[PDB]
Amino acid sequence: LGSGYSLEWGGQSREEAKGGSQTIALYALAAVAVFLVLAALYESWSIPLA
Amino acid sequence: MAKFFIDRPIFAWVISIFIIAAGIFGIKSLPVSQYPSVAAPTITLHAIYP
Amino acid sequence: KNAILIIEFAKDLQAQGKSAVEAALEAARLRFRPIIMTSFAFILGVVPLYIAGGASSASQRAIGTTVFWGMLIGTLLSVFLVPLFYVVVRKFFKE
Amino acid sequence: IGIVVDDAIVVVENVERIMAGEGLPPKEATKKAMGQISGAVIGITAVLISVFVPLAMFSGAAGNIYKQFALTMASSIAFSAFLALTLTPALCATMLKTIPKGHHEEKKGFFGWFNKKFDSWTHGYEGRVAKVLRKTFRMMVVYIGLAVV
Ligand SMILES: CCCCCCCCCCCCCCCCCCCC(=O)O[C@H](COC(=O)CCCCCCCCCCCCCC)COP(=O)(O)OCCN
Repeated sequence: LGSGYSLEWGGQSREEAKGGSQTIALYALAAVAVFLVLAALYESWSIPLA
Repeated sequence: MAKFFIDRPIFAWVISIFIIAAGIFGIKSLPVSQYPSVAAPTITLHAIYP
Repeated sequence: KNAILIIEFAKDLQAQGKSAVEAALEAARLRFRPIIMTSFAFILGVVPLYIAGGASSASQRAIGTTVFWGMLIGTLLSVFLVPLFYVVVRKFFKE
Repeated sequence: IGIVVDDAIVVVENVERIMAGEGLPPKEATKKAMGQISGAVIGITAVLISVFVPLAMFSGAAGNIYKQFALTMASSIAFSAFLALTLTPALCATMLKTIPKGHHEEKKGFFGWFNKKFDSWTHGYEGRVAKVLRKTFRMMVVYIGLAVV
């Protein structure tokens, strides 16, 4: 449609365009933290992988 | 304190990595500016009496 | 910091059969080098500000001048005067 | 930047001096160094932080600027001291290889010149200091004049 006609979202639609998802991003942090803690407890970089 | 860590390099490395991560996260959420906020608040009242 | 680095060592060293003058001389002799290292590291680090230029350089130069010259002169005078301070203070305020 | 390396420099220099002048394996040379200089670090840190503590206790634009400077300075210094106590010994005992007998010696070029010059400077400084201590009255008036000026 020509100029002079725009679009806006409402309700649930607002946050979808305001951003997607970031669950995978945080799931990685929880793994690095656990790896670091286990490495400190074991005193070795190789065991925490098990 | 110094004798405890002389035998546990990995635990010290873990603490250092935690500090580095915290610093990066803090940097990621800091506003930038020229000078700190130094101006005091002011309120103005407007009246008309033709 | 520079003064304490010598004062504390001299105090620890005199507590064992060392006179005031002997302790002061030994402390100065042993602590000379680290004092110079730590002072000149700071001086060389702050040199970049001393010769600043471009955008927002006035404040950089203003801080650099004072910090640079104060540190240099203070270190040069302290390395020679601190032992005298220790000896005089110990001699007057006995114990 | 130039202040956070003071404690690490002190520790490393002490351990290096012990190793060079006593021929000691690094792991226990580090423990001896930590025993000798475990109090200088705390003294230096306390002295540094006690001066920046009062900067953050004023009001106004000047007070805001003082706080912004002082809090950053103090936090960085405290973290540097903690790191020097914690991590420096571990690396100095594990990641630092043994010093070959006389490895630091026999330097040629710039380094040997610098070593000779620094030895001469140290000798002259000790000779001057040993003298300035037999005149404890004139030097006090000199100091008073310097302070007045
Ligand atoms: C054998 C041994 C015998 C021991 C001796 C016997 C006992 C004697 C004890 C004497 C104690 C000293 C009495 C001084 C009275 C206090 C003076 C006013 C203090 C004050 O207003 O607060 C200060 C205002 O600084 C500010 O930030 C606001 C700006 C105003 C500052 C200008 C005031 C001049 C300060 C000059 C030094 C005064 C003494 C300071 C200690 C900040 O300090 P604070 O209220 O937060 O208290 C620290 C709590 N942790």
